[PDB]
Amino acid sequence: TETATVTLHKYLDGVEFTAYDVTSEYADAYKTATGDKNESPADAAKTASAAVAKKADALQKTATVVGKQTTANGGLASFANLPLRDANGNYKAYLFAETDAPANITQKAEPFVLAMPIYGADGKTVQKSINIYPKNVKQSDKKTLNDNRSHHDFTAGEKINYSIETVVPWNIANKKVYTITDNPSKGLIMDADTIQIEGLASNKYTVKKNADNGFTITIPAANLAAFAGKTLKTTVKGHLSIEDLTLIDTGIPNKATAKVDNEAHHEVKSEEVFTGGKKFVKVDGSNQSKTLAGAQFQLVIVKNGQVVKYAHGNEKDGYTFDTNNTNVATKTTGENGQFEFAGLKYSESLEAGESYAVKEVKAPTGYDLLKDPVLFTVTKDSYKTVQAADGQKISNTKKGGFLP
Repeated sequence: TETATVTLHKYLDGVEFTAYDVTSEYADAYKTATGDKNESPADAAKTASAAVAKKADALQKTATVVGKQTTANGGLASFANLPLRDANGNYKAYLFAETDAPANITQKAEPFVLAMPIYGADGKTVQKSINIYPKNVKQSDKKTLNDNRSHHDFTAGEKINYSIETVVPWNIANKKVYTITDNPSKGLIMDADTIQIEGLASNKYTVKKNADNGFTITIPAANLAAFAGKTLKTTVKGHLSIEDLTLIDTGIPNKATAKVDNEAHHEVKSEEVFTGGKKFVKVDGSNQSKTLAGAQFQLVIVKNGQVVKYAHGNEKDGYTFDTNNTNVATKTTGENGQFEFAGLKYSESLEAGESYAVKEVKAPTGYDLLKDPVLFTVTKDSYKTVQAADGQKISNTKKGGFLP
């Protein structure tokens, strides 16, 4: 019989709020918050109220609804006679969430948790009627690169992880179609096969690949009933494929646009990814102005001064690495001495103690075959700034003449 009234003030009539019962979840968050401590801390209420608030979306689907009220009379939604206690004298906690609004409303209230009891200004008298002022937040579309590094560099062929987040309006039911159009900048190929959408089975949308190597997701508006006024979470992979060498050491963002019927949302883009390279010149070690033709260099990995891996493929098709010493990515120098490997991730992103190197496997006529591989370093901007003639010199020792 001991109850409290709880009034939410939105700021705007016509906004629905739902009250859910999160007593056990609150309790568990609060037992966590306290631990083996002799008294619960003063701020354990706050800590547990936030921990449960984080799980609002999942709990909206599991937790028992206890009230539902729509704001009227100056933005007031009043939840009356909310019990302070359960049948066994444990104190109730309540999750409040905005669950419907007018179409035009751009700002949604944040879900917040209220555990009973609340005390007045004194800290001693139980409040029998509580007034809450929920904070609003602007939802917005976002595409994000998922890579927990300060440097966003990849070898060609390597998987890149992306997330796409796009808001579903409150009136999604009064709509025909919802489209997510992924447009990757030149160099990045999106892997439509890897698309997943959280809480939305594949039998509820379709996926076409488009000519820019991106894709378009088409979702009938009727299939997104449960996402009204929420954000859709789309994960998808991509990878680099370079058909144009001026893209080496440029930042390549992924991009996506959301559209409800005809009317598009703003475009949004991720952070930029890079691939790298190195340019070389084969020269007489005694006369470096002489470039040498007919050198064959294969791309390897070394650690502890020994060949651990060989490369396979190229900046378009992608590189694999492995202990197989056949069909190795190989280059041949012309008269100008020049060759290059590009589409490689930075040397700093290799595994501990590894380095790239070029092992010679055919020597220019009349020069010695290098006995050991030749280490090199890739970094941001190490391909693009270096003119081919200004490449990393590799020094060959001429074979001498004969005499008795």
